[PDB]
Amino acid sequence: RHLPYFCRGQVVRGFGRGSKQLGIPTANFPEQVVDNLPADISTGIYYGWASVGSGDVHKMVVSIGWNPYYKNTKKSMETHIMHTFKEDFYGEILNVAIVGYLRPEKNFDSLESLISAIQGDIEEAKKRLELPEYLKIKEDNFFQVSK
Ligand SMILES: Nc1ncnc2c1ncn2[C@@H]1O[C@H](COP(=O)(O)OP(=O)(O)O)[C@@H](O)[C@H]1O
Ligand SMILES: [Mg+2]
Repeated sequence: RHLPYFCRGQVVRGFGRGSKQLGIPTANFPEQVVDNLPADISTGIYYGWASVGSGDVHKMVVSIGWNPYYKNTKKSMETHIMHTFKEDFYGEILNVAIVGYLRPEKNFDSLESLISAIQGDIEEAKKRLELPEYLKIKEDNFFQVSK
């Protein structure tokens, strides 16, 4: 309904143990960004395009979830980019275009099932983003402003 959704924000650290531990780093935005998401934004896994600062546009998956820790029902958002970066990019601006929904949130009974699920989400996202209707979003002026 509110896709494609375009947003930008400073990349900020999270809490607990980072998903770098799984080889699947997930970048966070400040609360301000997540708070401006429409409500028709469901929790779950989405896919789209991302660039960092003035960099090239790459495929990405975004997880939108509920935040346990803030008062009121606040959400969380974290983006894994399907690109190998040589350096972290904290403080840089992440530009995202969320283009499609993959699945609702699910409960997993082990890290093995979780990690397999995440990997499968990434492979599915890669395939779907080849569809001409989504492939074109890579070229949106949204991403050209940041270069
Ligand atoms: N492919 C990538 N996708 C997302 N973040 C990446 C990627 N490569 C490097 N990073 C870096 O990894 C950080 C996220 O790591 P992570 O372990 O999830 O910690 P945290 O969530 O606390 O920031 C990002 O802020 C960014 O600096
Ligand atoms: Mg993370």
